[PDB]
Amino acid sequence: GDDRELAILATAENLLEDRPLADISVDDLAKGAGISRPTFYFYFPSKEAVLLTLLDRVVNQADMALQTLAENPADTDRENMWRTGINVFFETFGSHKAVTRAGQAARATSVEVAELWSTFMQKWIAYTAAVIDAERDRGAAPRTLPAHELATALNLMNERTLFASFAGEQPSVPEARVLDTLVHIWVTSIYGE
Amino acid sequence: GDDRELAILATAENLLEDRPLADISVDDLAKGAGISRPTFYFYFPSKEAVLLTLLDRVVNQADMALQTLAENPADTDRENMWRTGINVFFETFGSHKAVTRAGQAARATSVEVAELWSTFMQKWIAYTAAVIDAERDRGAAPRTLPAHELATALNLMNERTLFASFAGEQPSVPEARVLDTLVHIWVTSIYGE
Ligand SMILES: O=C(NCC1CCN(c2ncccn2)CC1)N1CCCC1
Ligand SMILES: O=C(NCC1CCN(c2ncccn2)CC1)N1CCCC1
Ligand SMILES: O=C(NCC1CCN(c2ncccn2)CC1)N1CCCC1
Ligand SMILES: O=C(NCC1CCN(c2ncccn2)CC1)N1CCCC1
Repeated sequence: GDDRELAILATAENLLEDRPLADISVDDLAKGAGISRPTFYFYFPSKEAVLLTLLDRVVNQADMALQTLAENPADTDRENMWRTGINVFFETFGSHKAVTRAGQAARATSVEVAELWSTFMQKWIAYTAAVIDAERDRGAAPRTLPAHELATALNLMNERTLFASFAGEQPSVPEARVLDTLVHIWVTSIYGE
Repeated sequence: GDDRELAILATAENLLEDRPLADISVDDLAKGAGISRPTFYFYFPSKEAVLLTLLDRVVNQADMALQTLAENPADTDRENMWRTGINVFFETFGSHKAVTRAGQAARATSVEVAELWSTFMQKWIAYTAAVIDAERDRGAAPRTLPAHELATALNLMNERTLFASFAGEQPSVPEARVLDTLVHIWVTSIYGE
């Protein structure tokens, strides 16, 4: 039941390693899932809905992880606390690079994908800003830029820079160096006078 | 001569204010330029080549401006020196937002557009890194991250954050606040211990 649904999702993620969604047909997905074409259409309306489900699954995994961390602070210094959050993305999206690439390709023209991403970004930006504001209130960080603006730019930086790293874009920070690079810019800009 | 070429480019930029390149036909461009379809094909091979030319023109304008600044340093403090460079983008791409939007949409699937962007980003990243290295050598900045990695992340941040601002994306830093936001993150991360 969910078995055929899971098989379809698995096939799509496997195929997305090799080519883009426009070179993948519903028939390829059904065939990889061991089902016929009209059976496919009972679980999904289109190959784009399959991508949307993969993306929704990845983004919810990252969001649940961050929600765990937020409830269970590490006992370590500030620099390590920001690193542990950024590492959620580095690990979760970094474990699903083909899905990430296809999501980015899609939101060029898909309103559902853009909106899904936006909702989550708003949430994590707000959380980031709430932390920065808490740090200023406790006297740990200086009141420099408006926290929400700062949190928007640092979150967008991470989106773009992790994407380029995972893609191996030229230019890009090597994947082995991207987390230390991001952490340095977050700590200096949040705590720096 | 260049007159009909200039008219075609002008028509394409005007139309790109209203819809994407996929809703624009060669016939629309010719008609707006006052020429026939086969006459269009004498100046350009396709509507995509017209976009590529607009993009090449915008990116060369920004690059020539930065080359002017690099040759003619302002007499002001460090913070203002970085602001003057970032402002080149804010002004040049910000004066051509529809072309910028269409360029971003395109590089989702166009190798020529991706490569053109990449070449220039490499150049400005290298320049940024050379400055950071000069600042460390003169004892004005601390030796923290490798300069080239730092310069890659800060340049990618600007690309993504200015794009979102100019687009009015949700989330995005308002256009009136984006330059001060970027400058703060560049100065703290370059000069911050
Ligand atoms: O790296 C990021 N964001 C990092 C932030 C860091 C702070 N934060 C968080 N920290 C501790 C617990 C829960 N949340 C929210 C996530 N992004 C890449 C794709 C878009 C966002
Ligand atoms: O590039 C990004 N984020 C932006 C894209 C947006 C499209 N898309 C997506 N995914 C889930 C839900 C909705 N949209 C894949 C992510 N990252 C690189 C690694 C960290 C996140
Ligand atoms: O805002 C940026 N980059 C800013 C840098 C700042 C330093 N710099 C420069 N400074 C003084 C003179 C010449 N060059 C090179 C450009 N970007 C947005 C799109 C991609 C790059
Ligand atoms: O988003 C960006 N940059 C990236 C895109 C890349 C596609 N594209 C482009 N343009 C010229 C030459 C090649 N590609 C338009 C720019 N910016 C926002 C304002 C500052 C630059």
